[PDB]
Parts: sequence; C-alpha cells; structure tokens
Amino acid sequence: MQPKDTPELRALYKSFEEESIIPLWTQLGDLMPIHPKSKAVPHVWKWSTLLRLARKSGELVPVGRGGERRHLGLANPGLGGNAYISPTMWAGIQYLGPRETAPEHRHSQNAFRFVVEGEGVWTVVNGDPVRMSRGDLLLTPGWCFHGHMNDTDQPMAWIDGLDIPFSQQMDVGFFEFGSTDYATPNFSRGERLWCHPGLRPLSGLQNTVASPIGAYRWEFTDRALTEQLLLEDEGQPATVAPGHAAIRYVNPTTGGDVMPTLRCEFHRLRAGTETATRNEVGSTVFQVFEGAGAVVMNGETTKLEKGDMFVVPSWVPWSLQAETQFDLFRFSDAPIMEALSFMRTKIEGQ
Amino acid sequence: MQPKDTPELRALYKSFEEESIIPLWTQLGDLMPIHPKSKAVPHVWKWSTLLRLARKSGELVPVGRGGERRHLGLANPGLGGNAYISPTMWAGIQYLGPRETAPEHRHSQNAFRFVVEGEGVWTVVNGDPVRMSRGDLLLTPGWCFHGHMNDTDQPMAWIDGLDIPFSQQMDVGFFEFGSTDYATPNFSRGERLWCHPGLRPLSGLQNTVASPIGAYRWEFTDRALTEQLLLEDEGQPATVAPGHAAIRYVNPTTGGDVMPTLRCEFHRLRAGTETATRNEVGSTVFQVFEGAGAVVMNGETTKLEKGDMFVVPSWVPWSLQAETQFDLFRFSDAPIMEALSFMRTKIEGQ
Amino acid sequence: MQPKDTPELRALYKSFEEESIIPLWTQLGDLMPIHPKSKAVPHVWKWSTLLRLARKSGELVPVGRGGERRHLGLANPGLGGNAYISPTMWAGIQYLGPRETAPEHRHSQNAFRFVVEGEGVWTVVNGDPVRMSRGDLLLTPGWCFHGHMNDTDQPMAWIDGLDIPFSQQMDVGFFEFGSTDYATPNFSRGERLWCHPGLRPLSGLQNTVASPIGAYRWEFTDRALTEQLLLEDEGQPATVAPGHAAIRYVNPTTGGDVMPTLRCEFHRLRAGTETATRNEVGSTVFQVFEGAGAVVMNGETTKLEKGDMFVVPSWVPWSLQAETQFDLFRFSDAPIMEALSFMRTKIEGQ
Amino acid sequence: MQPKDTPELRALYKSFEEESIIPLWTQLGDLMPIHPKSKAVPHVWKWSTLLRLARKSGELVPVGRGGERRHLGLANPGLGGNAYISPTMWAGIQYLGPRETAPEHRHSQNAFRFVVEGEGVWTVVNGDPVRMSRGDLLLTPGWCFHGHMNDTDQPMAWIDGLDIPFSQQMDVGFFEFGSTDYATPNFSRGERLWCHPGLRPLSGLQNTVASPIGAYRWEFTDRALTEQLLLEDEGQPATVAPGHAAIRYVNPTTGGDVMPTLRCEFHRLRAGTETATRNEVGSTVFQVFEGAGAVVMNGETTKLEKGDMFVVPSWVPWSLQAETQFDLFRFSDAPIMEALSFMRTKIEGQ
Ligand SMILES: [Fe+3]
Ligand SMILES: [Fe+3]
Ligand SMILES: [Fe+3]
Ligand SMILES: [Fe+3]
Repeated sequence: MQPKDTPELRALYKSFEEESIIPLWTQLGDLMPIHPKSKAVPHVWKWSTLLRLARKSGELVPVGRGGERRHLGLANPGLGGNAYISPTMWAGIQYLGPRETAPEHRHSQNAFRFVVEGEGVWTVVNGDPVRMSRGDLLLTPGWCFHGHMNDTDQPMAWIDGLDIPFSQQMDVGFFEFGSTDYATPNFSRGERLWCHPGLRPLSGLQNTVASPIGAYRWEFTDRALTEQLLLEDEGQPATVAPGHAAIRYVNPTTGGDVMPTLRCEFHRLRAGTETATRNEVGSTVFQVFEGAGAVVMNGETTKLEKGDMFVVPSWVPWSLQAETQFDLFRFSDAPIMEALSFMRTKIEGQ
Repeated sequence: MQPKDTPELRALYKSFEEESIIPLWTQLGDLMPIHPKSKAVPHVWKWSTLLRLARKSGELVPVGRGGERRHLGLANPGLGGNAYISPTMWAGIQYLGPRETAPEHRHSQNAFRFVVEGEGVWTVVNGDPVRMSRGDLLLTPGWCFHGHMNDTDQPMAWIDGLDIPFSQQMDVGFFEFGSTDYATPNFSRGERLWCHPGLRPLSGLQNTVASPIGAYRWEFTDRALTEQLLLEDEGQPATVAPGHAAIRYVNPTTGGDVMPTLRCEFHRLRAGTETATRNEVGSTVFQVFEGAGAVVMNGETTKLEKGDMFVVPSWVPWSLQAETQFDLFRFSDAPIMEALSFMRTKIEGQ
Repeated sequence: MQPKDTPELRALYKSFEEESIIPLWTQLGDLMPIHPKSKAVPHVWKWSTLLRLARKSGELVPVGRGGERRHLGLANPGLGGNAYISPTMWAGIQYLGPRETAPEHRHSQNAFRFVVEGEGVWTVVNGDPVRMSRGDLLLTPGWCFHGHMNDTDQPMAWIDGLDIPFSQQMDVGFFEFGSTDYATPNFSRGERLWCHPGLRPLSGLQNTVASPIGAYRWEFTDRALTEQLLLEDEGQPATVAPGHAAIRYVNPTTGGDVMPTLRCEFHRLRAGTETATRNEVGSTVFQVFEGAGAVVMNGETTKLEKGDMFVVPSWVPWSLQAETQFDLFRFSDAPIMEALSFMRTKIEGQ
Repeated sequence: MQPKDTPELRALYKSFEEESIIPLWTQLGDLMPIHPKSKAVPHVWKWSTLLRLARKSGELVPVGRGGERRHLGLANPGLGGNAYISPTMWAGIQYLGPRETAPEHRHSQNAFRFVVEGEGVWTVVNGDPVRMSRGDLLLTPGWCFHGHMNDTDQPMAWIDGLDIPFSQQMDVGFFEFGSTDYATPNFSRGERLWCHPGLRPLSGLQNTVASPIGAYRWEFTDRALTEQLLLEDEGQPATVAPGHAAIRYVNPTTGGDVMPTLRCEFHRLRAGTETATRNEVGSTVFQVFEGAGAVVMNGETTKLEKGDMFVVPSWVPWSLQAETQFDLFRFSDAPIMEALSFMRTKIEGQ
C-alpha cells in the first residue's frame, strides 16, 4: 500500500503472485468489520406474485421437461446471482402438481417443508409416510431418505428450507439415490411414538441429533399460541413480550432445535402489537402465515400481506407490527451461531 | 480377629474404643458384598386390604386428631421398623376425605402423586392449581410450594412417592411453611404452556432440573401405550419387547427424568406376555393400575390383582406375566444409580 | 397420635402391624427437618494418637493374623458403632508393614489413597504400577483392579477414603477377586500420557467417568498453591479468599471431579488467615498435612496439629484459622449432592 | 432447461429476474455433490521461499509504510484471489521486526500464534503478558484484547491462524480498538494457574468457551510425544497408530478443543512411519516443524522439508511419510464440522 514503489518492491510482488502469497499491507477491503455487514440485503417477496409465477410454472413446465424440479428459488439481490436467500440458507417455493411424485434420495444437508397451500401429499421419510397439510412443518433431517407422492388431483405449495449455502461454502455436501408402496396413513410412526406430551417411548431412550417427529401439525401450533395469549388475558406469564405469543419447534429427545443447523419458530402477535427492535447475529426468514401487518428493516417499513416472505441478514435491525392478529412462521441459522459462540443480541428495550 | 489375645492386645482395643477407632481385622460382616444384598426384601401389598384400612382410617381419624396426616405408609419388613418401602424411597397411600385441605409447605425432598381413585382435588404447586383424577401423575418437585384442596364430598386415594429415605440417610433435608383463593381450573398454567407435542414456549428457553409439567394426564398415557401395541400389530418397531408397550415420564426441557432422584414409567403388557427376568441396580415399586397377572421375585410367583403394589429391592431378579391386558405404574431410584455410574443390568435374554 | 383410643382403633393398629403399614399420624420423629441434622457429629482425631496405635498395630498384628487388614477405621461417635466417618464416606489409616503385599481385587465402590508417611510402595491399578510417596493422591476408581507391593523394609501410612457407607446404604456394592510381576517404574503409564498440562493424547479422545491419572504427585500440588499465594503478593486474582490458596483435584478428560462420588481438594492458608464460616450440604474430612492452626465447628474451637484429621457433617458451620502456613488435604461427598441438585451453601461473608 | 422455449416462457423468465426468483430447473451446476468437492485445492508452500520473501519484506516495508501489517497471507490458488488458505481458515506468516509493537484490539474471530523462529516477544492477552518462543502455541481467543511487543533487536516469525474466512462468509465479525506497561514475565498468570497437571484452581470452577491457557509451551509438547514413542517401545498402548505419536491441544476446563472454531494438534512420526490414507470432512493445515518426509494428496507425492506448510481441503485423501523423525504442527476447522454433525472419516485401514 504505502511501501516505496521501487524496482525491488515490484520484484517482491512478482515473487508473491508466483508463490501464491498475498501480503496484508496491500489489502484495502473490510478485513474485520466493526459489526457484521452482510453481502445479503433485506428483501421481501410478495405471495400474490410468487403464487402467480408458481401457477404459470405449473402450465409451462411439465414432468419430463423440468417439472421434477418445479421449484422457485428465492435469491438475495446481494448474493451475486446465487439462488440463496441468505449466506447460510436456501428457501424456495416447491409447486407440486396433480399426482406428482419424486423418488427417494438422501443428502447431508438438513431440510424442512412448511406447507402453505394444499393437502393430501405424503413425504415418505426413511420409509415412514408423513401426511402434509396447510400449516404443518415437516422435517427431512440430514441423511434421511426422503421422497414424496401427491395422492390428489390438486397441486400443493410448500416452503423448502435448506442449509445448502452453508453446506456449499463449508464443503460438507454428500448425496445418495435410493431404490414403490404409496401408503397414505393419517399420521406417521414418528408422530405416533413421539407426539404425546411429556411421554417418551422406552424403545427411544437414546437422544438424537435431529428430532424424530416427522410433522409438527398445525392443530398443536395453533393451540399453543392461543393458550399463551389467553394466559396473558388472565395475568399469567406466557408471552415473550406484551401481545407476542411464540413457540420454538424442538427435538423432544433433547429439548433443543429441530436440526443442528436450522431453528424453526412460530409467532402470533395480537393486533397492534409492535415488537422492540432487535439486532441478532446471523440470518432469519419469516413468512406471514395469516393476517396483516408490517416489518421495519434498517428503518424502512414494508407493509406485509398473507403469504409474504422476508429476510433479515446478520445484524440488520428489525421489528414487526401487527395490524390484525399477525401469524408468522420463522427460520434461521441461529443453532450455528450458538453452537460456535458467535451469537449476540441487542434489544431496543434493554 | 486372629491376633494373639494377649494383655497388650486388649490394651490396644481399649485404646481403640477410647479414640473411636474401629480396626478392619476384627470386622466380620459383609463389607463389600459380591453383588447387592439389600436389607429391604421383596414384598406385595394387596389393594383390597389397603383400601379397607384406608376407608376405616377415614372413620377413625378426623381432622384435629391425625386426619391431616391420614397417610398409610408402606414399610419394608426388612428395614428395622422404618416407614420406608425401599432404602431410597417412601411410598404411602394418602386418603383424603370430603372437602379436606392442606396448607402450603416446601421441602428439598422430591415427590410425586399418582391418583388411583377419585376426581376433583387440586394440588396447588407454586400458586399454579393442578386438577387430579384417576391415572394422573402429579409432580411436586423439590423446593416447590405445594398444598391442596378437595372440591368435593367424595374422598380420594393417591400414591405419595418421595425420596425421604435417601434424603434422611444422606442429610439433605430442608423444609419451610408457606402463607387462600381455592381456584378450580381444568388445566394448570404448566400444562397449558408445556403439553403441546414438540413445541416449547419462547418464554421457557432455560432448561430446568425438574419437569415444568404439573400433571401427566391419563388420556395421554393411554394413547401412547395403545399406539405402541397398534404399531406392533402393524409390523412397526415400538414396543421394548414383544407384547410390552412402555413409556417413561420425562421433563420436556431436557428429555430426561421427571425429577433428579426419581424415575416414573408406565407399562402396558398384552395378555400372555411374560417378561424376561431382570436384575437391575437399586429399587423399584410397581402398582397394578388395571388387569390381572403375576410377578416373580427370587423365583417366587405372586398373583397380582387391580391396585396391588410391590417392591423389587436392588439386584432382585424379577419379571411380570400378564393374564389379561396388564397396566402398571412404575417408579424407582434409577436416576440416582445412573447419575453416579452405579447402574448395572442383567437380562435373561442377553 | 391423637385419634380416640377405642377398641376399633386398636384393631386398626393391629391390622397395620400385620399388613406392614405404618400410619403417618402416629409418627413423632423429625420427618422432614428444617435443615440437615446429621446423626454424624463433628469430631477430631489426633495424629500423635493414631500413629501410636498404628505402630503398635504393626507389632501386634502380623500377616496371617489380621495384618492383611491392618487398617484403623475412623468411626463417627454418632453412627451407632459403624466404622463410618460420615454417613457417606469411609476413612481409615492403612498401616503397611515391611515388604507387605495385597493381591488384586475390584469393587464398584470408588476409592483414593492419600500418602501421609513413607515412600517406595506401588499400587498396581489395572496392571499399571503407580509409585507412592508423602503427599501423593492415588485413585483406584470403581471397577479398577488394584493391589499393591511394598518394595522396602520401611512401613507406610496412608488415608484410605472410600464411598463404602453410601454404597452400603444404597445397595450398589459389587466385588471380584483378580489373578505376580512386581515392577517398580518411577511414573505410571497414566501419568506419562496424562500429566502434561493442556495436552491430550489422540489415543484418549473418549471422556471417562473417572480420572485416568493414577497419581496426583506432591510436586505439582505444591507448585500450584505457591503460585496462587505469589499471584496474590503481585495484585493478581488467584486465591479464593484473601490468604487462601486452593486447588481441586480434577479428571482431565472432563474438567470434573476425580470420581463420581468423591471430591478431593488441597488447601494452603497463609499464616493468620481466618476463613469465613460455611454451612455446606453433605460431609467433608480434612487432614492437616503441614503447619498449625485450628478449626471451629458449631462454635467450638479445636487446636489442630500436623496430621490431625476432622469431620464436618452436613450443614455444620465450620471455619479454619492458620497459625503458621496451614496445608490441608480435603475430601467430601459433594459430587453426589451436586449431581442430584441437593447442594446448598451459606457463607458468613455473603 | 428443457421447458418449451416459447414466448410465454421467456415472459415467465423475465418476470423471474424482476422478482429475484431463480427456478431450480434451469440450474445446471453441482447443487448437492456426491461428496465434498472444494474450490480450495491441495497446496504446499516452501519455507525456504516464505522465509526469503519474509526477510525481504523486512527490508522493504518499514513501520509507517505497511510494516504494521507485515504479514504474508497464504492464498489457496482455488479461492478466487482471496487471502484464504481454505474456505474456513486464514493462515499467514507474521514477520515481526526488531523492537516492534502493536496496540491492543479485540475481534469476535478466534486466533492462535504458532512460533516458528525467534524468542522474547510478548503477546499481552487481556493484560496478561505471554512470552513467545520456537514451538509455543499461543491462543488469542475471540473477544480477548490482544497486542504485542518485541523486547529484542532480533525479528520473529509466527504462523497466524484465524477463522476469518468462516467469519466473513457467515457474517459474525465484530471488532474494537483498546487503549503501555511492557512487562516481560517468564510465564503468564494463565499458565501459573492452569499449567499444573490434573489440578484446577478453586477460583476457576466455571467452564470457559475457550482455553484459559495462554501458551502451550514447547517443553511440554515435546515430553508428551517422547513418552508416547517410549511407551510403544515398551509394549504399552499410547500411539494412535504404529510409529505415530500425537496430542491434541485442549481447553483444560472442559477437555475439549482450544477454541470453538479451531482444532490444534501436534504429530510426531518415527522414521519410516507411513500413515494410512484418510478422507476427513473440512480442511486442515500442517507445518513441518522438524525433520523430513513427504505428503500424498490426491495420489500426488510432495517431498517435504523443515518449515514447509500444506493444506488438505475437505475430503481430499491424504497421508504422511516420515523419512527422519517427522514433527508437524496441525490445525483445522474440525470443531465446526463436529459441533454441527457434519464430520465423517474414511481410513484406508478400516
Ligand atoms: Fe432432498
Ligand atoms: Fe409435601
Ligand atoms: Fe480395594
Ligand atoms: Fe488480532
């Protein structure tokens, strides 16, 4: 940068290039930033748009000519043309047509399916068939064989969230093909063993790295958030903040996050609730499941409508405001920040 | 023992007594036994008897003259006149009369209440009122204020299980008095936050030493064991052994045992099921909740009838045989053996 | 207690005896004490005495007539004639004569050896020979084969601390006989792999329930306490309290206590140091390794001299005062209180 | 990819671009690879070269014109012009001149200093001054204030290893400036409290996310590897493989890795030792501290000489061969792979 630009210097630099050495002193860029400054940028996708483009994708791309991958990837404008919503996460709308199937495969990358629209599709996870409907969270944890069948003439839309960008950058990717029955049970084996509150099968005493619950069904989510707002009505502690009910989807063998790499939550805000501004390390994505409100990011307010999705990159100040009762599904890379002692939180309140 | 019995020896022994020294060589007894040989002995209490003596206790002992402690302690014949069912555990039948109450207190010793007969009594745990009915497990973990009220003209019987003998021998006992409302909610606050499968309130992210679930209600227990036998019907893994469904009551923040000192389980055996003989370190107590069968202990078969209770001391070989569908509530000191690396298991199968 | 003493009552009580039921209401004793009130009592043993009785035991009890168990057990006056220093722990002076040996055995009960006087005895733990000298702590953890040989014509005295009383009361005891070489290496294999600060063999990546270090040698203990007093001289944080250096013997795979059931520590107090009074749950034993001071227990001061030993039962208020530089080896049942969430501390300071 | 290229398609694609959607079906690249296929490539840097360019950097770049950052970054040829040795790690040669200093700063990114050449430089970590010499490992864990002073007229070379590339990609970076004494103690406070084998200060009972040992000095490393080869001579288990001694630098409060994000090890291979080929997930860097041998990567053998450094990206098959006694310092991103359940190992042996 500032050494004397002499012949002997330029010879040194020439030698550098040759030996693949880069010297610190010529480096100008933001080495060790004061706080995180992501290349990802806050962004909002409108459901009215995504749904439109999804339905058209249904007409224009059949099985045999791309229909197998009929998946609308959400790309952050800041991430150089990659189909990545944040630096750690991949989120896409999977638009599954009438009677459509996918064979089984397995990969190291962890993944979930959040059903936004439809019913009567089964994702068959290690042979265990897990039914899908609006508001269910399905897990297909890393190295679990998974495939699916649509048992109906209606299509389905779901959010596919994966840890692809993390796994790509970090070199951890593995993949295998599997290989019929097409069973359609109302509840999977996993749910039948693990979905009884406070009870654990004697046959499942070993803890697991990922939840053995195949589906976190809408019924239960909805009940939990209602009780929290009800307890608040009654003077009882329940909500994380006034008007703000919320649960964390957990692995019951452990009480921890669903998968090693991804946290999932569900938030219910009472009409007129306005959350305190947060800065949190790493990235998160919300989908507005029901109701109307707005989000503030970097001081910019965006009005939000049913089905809209948005991303908050690392350290971006954010808050939500409910106009009506505001329901949002949430996911993030937080289990990574926390496993590695990188997590840090600033709340405007405290 | 074998030193030469001389004047100088007897002088040494005299000096020993004076200095409170006991020399190893004169010690004869079973110092370090080959395997555990408990002073507690296997034993069975008949419900037809206990109920009889309980009902009479109701007539003969009113409030003001012992009725406050109307509690039939189960004493092991081997434990020198102590009201202790095993060396680690206290189990008693509490016979609560019409409209009877108890003020709040708190103690370090951990405790549970398993309802055998009745309904409509509330145990109010740290202010949170927890309703009681047949087949519910209630926890009153150590240092939680607890008291109760019977909201009815009918009596109630429950098993009171505590870690009293452990806590007495080990010197850990603490106790405080509390000090009205008498609320009668259908479900407690604890249940309302924690009894939704796979979901955890954002307001309860901290793990706990004991379960925050106040009641493990019968409904859920019954469903879990039915699904396990059903999965077995269907070729699916579920049961711990052929015909033998079983759950472990767990603390959901952790996936571990209900309380640091006590494990609780519930077993359902299909008619004609006969379990493999087990030797397990430490003690356990079963109550036959429903059905008919037998237990073998030390090779002795005892026929078992609805409501009967029995104890298996450390290392006693035991097995159960179901005549009808055989339901049993179970508890033990195993979390102690396991925390300290003393647990050891022998199964006749393997 | 207070029910009307009628014929029908006495019939009930008669039935109780017969069915081995004890009713709560007739129970008078201290059920659930306000704080711990141990049957064990504070006590001090004088070394000048123990040594005297130990040396005489050497003359009067040879191999063939008790010499194999030439062990002076320290019995608490409060514990009904048992050779138990507290309700959880066994502590004894082992007086090993010239050239004396013991074959290998193994037991579930955990144990340590603290060398007070002598050198050149090896305790051979799972085949690994561990040399012994004044101030060394040796572990023989549960289920490790152990035996010893005295390679010299001098005798040796050590403290044998075990978890016998706990294991007896709780029914966890197991025992086996083993079955030559008599090797005398300066340091054992364990020490050679594990006694290099901050370094862990790639061949020992698995954690262990008990420390793999066979001996915690005096050299190292002495250095650690000296540095702590030196840092204090220098204005640096180090001591737990002014004038009070102390280390905890730890299992290096874990950073935790030496064995699941026993904590060992070493304390060095600067002349004139006077510790704040503590109440701590469970029991502890100190031995005065070097120097002079006193101990206060229940408000009673006992002057203390080199080699003296004392016991503080659960919840007894205690403090030490150094006259000279005061060195003390310490052990306790605390890892038990802590594993089970029974531990509680009161310090006069705070 | 394969949908019919019609006007209506191109309109859909146009809409995609506008809404920042990327559709899966047009994606061609290696989405979910069969096994890891890093952009980083195996590479070797020669010390004779690095030292040459380092010494010249000393002449050509003084304080005031880059000398403050006189640091030769090792850039992987595969990583697009970034000064990153692997996708997760930053490794550089810091060439510190006569009497040169650096003020204190702190950052979230974790870091170590491995001294290759020189003595008598102190890195002052949170005020605690830690001396540096050949073969010492120094830690400056995340959020610890650190700076340094050279107390001599000789220069020093060290390896600076950081988790910069991980922290950059993942958005976790934080940074602060500090702000004299220039003390030169032989050992730091950290070492004085924590470098006594098997002993833990009572003032440090709390576990830590990173090791409190400031320096892992050469003496101790060297002793551990010598004992391991000696035990092998003697028929005792010690080495991880025949001829192959190795330790892992550990955090003593925990027994775990030095820092949350970086593993450090030291390997000593007996002459003629040839390791089994390994595939391991994530990246590692070795420096040849002493001796001569070779490394095989992807089947290509590179002869290796004292001070040479090399990188093995994720899943690259590798092995080392010792010609003489071969000593190597090693580091990796493995604690990340392991915290997140991404680690996987293939050894040619098994
Ligand atoms: Fe997939
Ligand atoms: Fe009570
Ligand atoms: Fe022994
Ligand atoms: Fe730095």
